[PDB]
Amino acid sequence: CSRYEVDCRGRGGPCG
Amino acid sequence: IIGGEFTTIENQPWFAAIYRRHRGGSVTYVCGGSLISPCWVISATHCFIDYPKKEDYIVYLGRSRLNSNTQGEMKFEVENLILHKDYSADTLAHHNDIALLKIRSKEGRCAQPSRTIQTIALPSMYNDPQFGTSCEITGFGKEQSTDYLYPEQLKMTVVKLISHRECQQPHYYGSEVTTKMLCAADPQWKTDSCQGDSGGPLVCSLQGRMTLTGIVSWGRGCALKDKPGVYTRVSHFLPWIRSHTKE
Ligand SMILES: *Cc1cc(C*)cc(C*)c1
Ligand SMILES: [N]
Repeated sequence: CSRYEVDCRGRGGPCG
Repeated sequence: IIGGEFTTIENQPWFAAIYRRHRGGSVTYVCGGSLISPCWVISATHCFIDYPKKEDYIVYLGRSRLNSNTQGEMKFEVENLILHKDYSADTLAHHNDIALLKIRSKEGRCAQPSRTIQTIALPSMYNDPQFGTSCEITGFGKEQSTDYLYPEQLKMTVVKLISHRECQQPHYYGSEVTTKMLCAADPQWKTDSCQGDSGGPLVCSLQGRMTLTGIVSWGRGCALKDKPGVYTRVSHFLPWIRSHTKE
């Protein structure tokens, strides 16, 4: 996880 | 998108590809969106809440590839980035997950319709298709939940709307889904939206018009049994959309 994450709060994301 | 098919922007011409510029000048994908009028793209607030400054973002319309330019694409800056002031999440559920982006090219223009760019109609107030209806979703999201890379070509798939009664069953999501959300999934649980597809459209034919029925919002995993995609229910947000897009 970093500033370049795509859709970091999306489904299955680190903060989804 | 899990499953479904590679497509091209001409098949989903309201699809907006939203990117963010980083200090240094590298640009990475953020989320999908939909063109609902010449100057207006709608997406999901969760996509932006970490970095809510309009100057960071770029919007492409008429683009079919993720990290490559395609003919007929047009590039826009974000003149206004409007996040829903009552956005919240729990562990899983996102509430009020809806965002507006006013677009303007460097030449000061809004979108112009072409073979690769078209607006999508909004539904009438509280007007939705009946459950069972087949709808389409599209995006550059992961093709498997476990992948680390994103597809370079746009994908789309078909999913069916699921009744509130069925979606609010305990083995589904229970009371996590509200009247302000829609559930949609594949009967066989093989195709779904995934990380990267957020903010993109759930498009349905409704009163014989292609309509933006939903916005990709949340869900547990991707393409898991009894775990549908959850979509912001657009027809229940017309006053929010209206009160924020006045000319
Ligand atoms: C690394 C990371 C990135 C975002 C956008 C959100 C979280 C929780 C973690
Ligand atoms: N999450």
